[PDB]
Amino acid sequence: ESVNTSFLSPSLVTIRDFDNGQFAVLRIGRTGFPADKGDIDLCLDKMKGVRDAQQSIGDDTEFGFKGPHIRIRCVDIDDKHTYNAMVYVDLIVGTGASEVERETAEELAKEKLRAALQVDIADEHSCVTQFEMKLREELLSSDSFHPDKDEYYKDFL
Amino acid sequence: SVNTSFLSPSLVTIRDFDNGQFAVLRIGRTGFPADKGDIDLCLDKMKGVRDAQQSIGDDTEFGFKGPHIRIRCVDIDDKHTYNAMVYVDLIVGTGASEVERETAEELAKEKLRAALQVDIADEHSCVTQFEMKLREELLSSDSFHPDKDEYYKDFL
Amino acid sequence: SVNTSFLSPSLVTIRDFDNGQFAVLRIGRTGFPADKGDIDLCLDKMKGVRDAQQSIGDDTEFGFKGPHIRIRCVDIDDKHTYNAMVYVDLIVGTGASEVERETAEELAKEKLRAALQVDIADEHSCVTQFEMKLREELLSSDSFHPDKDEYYKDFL
Repeated sequence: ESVNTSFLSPSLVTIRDFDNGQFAVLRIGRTGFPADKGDIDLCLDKMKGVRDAQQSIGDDTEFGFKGPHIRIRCVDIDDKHTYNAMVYVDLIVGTGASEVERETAEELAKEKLRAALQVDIADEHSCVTQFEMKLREELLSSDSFHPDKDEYYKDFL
Repeated sequence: SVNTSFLSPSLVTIRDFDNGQFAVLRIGRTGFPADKGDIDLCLDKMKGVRDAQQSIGDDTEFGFKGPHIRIRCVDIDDKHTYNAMVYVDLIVGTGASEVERETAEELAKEKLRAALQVDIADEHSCVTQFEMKLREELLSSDSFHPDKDEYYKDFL
Repeated sequence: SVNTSFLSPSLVTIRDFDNGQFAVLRIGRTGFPADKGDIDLCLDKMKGVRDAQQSIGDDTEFGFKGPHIRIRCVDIDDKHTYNAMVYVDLIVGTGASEVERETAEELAKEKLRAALQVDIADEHSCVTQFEMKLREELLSSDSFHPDKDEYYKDFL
């Protein structure tokens, strides 16, 4: 199966997309209500928005890719009064990036994400989306590096 | 329609999307790994609980005054024989007299005994009992859902 | 026939119903997310273990006196090259002589070296090692199961 979904509890779901090489945590944080098919589909759409934002910034498949990487971590849904989501993403730049190259990657990425995630508007799920972007630096050529290392999800599990 | 996950050999989460239910399957006494039969059993007890519910009243209709009968956990004892303890919540609105509460419990207990086939060997040769926890909630609140995660704390 | 769940990106439970097995897959050294190849690798090591089991004796035979060889965990190291550590349990009848244990232990170790392709690159280009834990249980006790949940505590 291309996507493997698991309930750790009614309101905490792991979603591993093999085909696209992504991993996200789904949380129904505010209400603690059980995740439904709609919530998971919403999460899949935001996972797609992030990999599409990544594709706009540069192809992360090419060998020697110099970054940045934009990676989804968690979609936290607030379904108490209205339908809202907070998407947590990591921006990963190379340890060898200069002050300006970082400020540049950060602004470009935020622009792409505001568009792809439909920030501050209601989307095709009638969900209004916001995001938070954590910044990381890593030696991108290191054998120790993977854009979705398990460590990067500790906040959410 | 149904998503099943093994948190450990003996602890399984079962999310039924179609019927909007969630149950924890636990093989409590022995700690033996859950097999397809145990999952089938859990699914059939989930069906029994929602059947009991519909017998008390449709929980789909807006305005539904309650009460809610919700499955939480199916604990299987497969040591010598095949037994199951089904943990359910009976959820009553906070605006309900004590006469109404006990009256709703009794009506609940009676529907569960029939639907879960309590004290008899069922289609899976399983002998079933249940334990029912009483909760009161403002059914109309935006912060209420019959299967809120907090209701599962004791089984996860 | 197989149920796979991600507890985290690098920790997967795998329940094989048809062959009655359970294993924890972890990408220990790197913490990298498990991919389809890693899971397929785990399934191959699970198969190696049950083939080793059939070598030592049909565990599906009634009154099966033992021993049991059971997979617990496959820990993948994919940092520089592709390697796997397979954690297994050897379970002997609690009433066996020192020499009968010794014989069981060396026969399982040999069948496993072969079945898990120890020290050589396998069909997934992975180089495997294993680690064996010794157990004894009353194999006829109703409280006994080769894959009891207690046996995976080190890994979950």
